[PDB]
Amino acid sequence: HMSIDEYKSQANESMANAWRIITLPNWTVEKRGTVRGDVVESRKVEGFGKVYRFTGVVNCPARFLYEEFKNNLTKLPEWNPTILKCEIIKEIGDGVLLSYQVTAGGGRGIITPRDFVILRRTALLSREGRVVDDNPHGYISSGVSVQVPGYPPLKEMVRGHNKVGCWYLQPRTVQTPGGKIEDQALFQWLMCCDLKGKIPQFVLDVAFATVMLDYIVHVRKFVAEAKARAEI
Repeated sequence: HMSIDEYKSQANESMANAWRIITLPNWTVEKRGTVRGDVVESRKVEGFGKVYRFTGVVNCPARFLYEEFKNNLTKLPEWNPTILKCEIIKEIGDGVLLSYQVTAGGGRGIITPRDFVILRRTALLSREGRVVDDNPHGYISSGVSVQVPGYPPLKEMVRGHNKVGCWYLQPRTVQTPGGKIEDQALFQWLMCCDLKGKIPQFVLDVAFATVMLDYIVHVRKFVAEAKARAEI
């Protein structure tokens, strides 16, 4: 039964944790994607255990992806087949909200369908991770699992635990092979899921990398559709 100070405090702490972790040095390569520079990396973080990070380029402005992810969270099932449901429980100000989601199982059948109760904070950040009003170095949306009365674990579904995650977007402007000057986004996603298995870290690591690579396909299709329809 948390107060709004307590929710905001946890969201702020979670956002700072995800920003701190996503910008750590010295990651290990788990798996590379099809497209040059797409990668899933891991490392050990004290307090959290093994964290995964995706890094790839998305051919749209960082703002466009920020606004979609931030404002259009309930529409995630519409272009992402892995999200079966997305409901906003409560928006509590300063970019903080509570959400409910049901995720599909991984393509390996290692990660089963599960549901989530997530506390989020979306913000514009500076390069040293301070919240700014404009001219962002990067855009963040952090997630941590919490308990909300009215959203108990279902007997029919595993209640997943997000210990820390985020997606993080950094604007780029590139020169195409044609010589056009075009905005692109460096896209990073942090994942650190408290899985109830005794599954080898061996197999967890492949299953997690696969999920991460599988997601970026759907992000790119969403972007390419959006460019076909002249929206960017």
